[PDB]
Amino acid sequence: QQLYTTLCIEQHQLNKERELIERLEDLKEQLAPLEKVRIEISRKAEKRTTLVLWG
Amino acid sequence: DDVTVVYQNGLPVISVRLPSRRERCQFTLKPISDSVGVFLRQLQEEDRGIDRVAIYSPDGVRVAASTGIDLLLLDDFKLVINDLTYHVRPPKRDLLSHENAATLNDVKTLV
Amino acid sequence: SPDGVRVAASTGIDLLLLDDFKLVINDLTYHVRPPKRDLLSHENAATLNDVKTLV
Amino acid sequence: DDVTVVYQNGLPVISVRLPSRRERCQFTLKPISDSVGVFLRQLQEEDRGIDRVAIY
Amino acid sequence: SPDGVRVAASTGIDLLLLDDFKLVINDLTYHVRPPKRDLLSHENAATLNDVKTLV
Repeated sequence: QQLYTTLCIEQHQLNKERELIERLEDLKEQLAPLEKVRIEISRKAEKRTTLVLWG
Repeated sequence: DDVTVVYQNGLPVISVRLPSRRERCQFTLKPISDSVGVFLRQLQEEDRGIDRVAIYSPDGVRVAASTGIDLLLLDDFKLVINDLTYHVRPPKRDLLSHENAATLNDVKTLV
Repeated sequence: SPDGVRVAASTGIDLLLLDDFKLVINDLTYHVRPPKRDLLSHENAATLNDVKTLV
Repeated sequence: DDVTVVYQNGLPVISVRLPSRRERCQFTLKPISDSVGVFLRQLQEEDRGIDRVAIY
Repeated sequence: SPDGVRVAASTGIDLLLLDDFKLVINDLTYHVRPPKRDLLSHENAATLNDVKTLV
């Protein structure tokens, strides 16, 4: 098994590399609509926190 | 005209003259994950006037569409487009000798 | 291409954005020079260093 | 190469050269039942590299 | 199989190439005879001594 693994490990970790890059650039485009909604909730929640800190 | 293969950024780039539109198109190919069939259907979907396309070894036999392209690009081949056999001669690489490659082949088939 | 041959409509954009290129719109040819990158996928053809690290 | 229109058996036969194989091809036209656009449709059916056709 | 029974389509290729077989394409039966290694001197410590000598 250790002799077979080293024969088939560098062509495996290129398929996994390109599959990771493709899943990363899919997850970023699936996240990017939710990000602009998330920033506008963390802008009211920080203005309501500076009202407490100044009061 | 002719079919040329040059290496750019470690990647093969094949420049083919197409029958219908008669301009030199260019196909850059990934040497591990692509196949013969991927290149053939990129040729076939490129200009639509190609009804038969095939790739033959220089001793007459044809390579299959599931053969990887790094196995294809070691020797010459013949690209049959629709009537015409263009003879393609890729650039030779830095390789193993013929006595070391048989030893590595025997190790790979003995494991 | 920079040399003047047409680029096929099936090549990926990561393979296109390695070098610079031309974009021909119907009267004017916008030469495009993208910024140079280092690497995204460590993938290329075979090398003698690969077989020397395999043995 | 020219485009030749001759008459055989009372029907016109037009012999035009197709681009993707560069061999001629003869089309038999029917002067009453057929139109121009069906002749251009047959001309695009015989060879798929004839994306642009016109007749003036 | 050379005895005449069919080989199901989930059998791996590596199990198939350990013996002869017959390939029927339309009506012609081609008797395929793969180049097989020995099974008498295939004691695994000797095959590992062949892999050790070659590497």
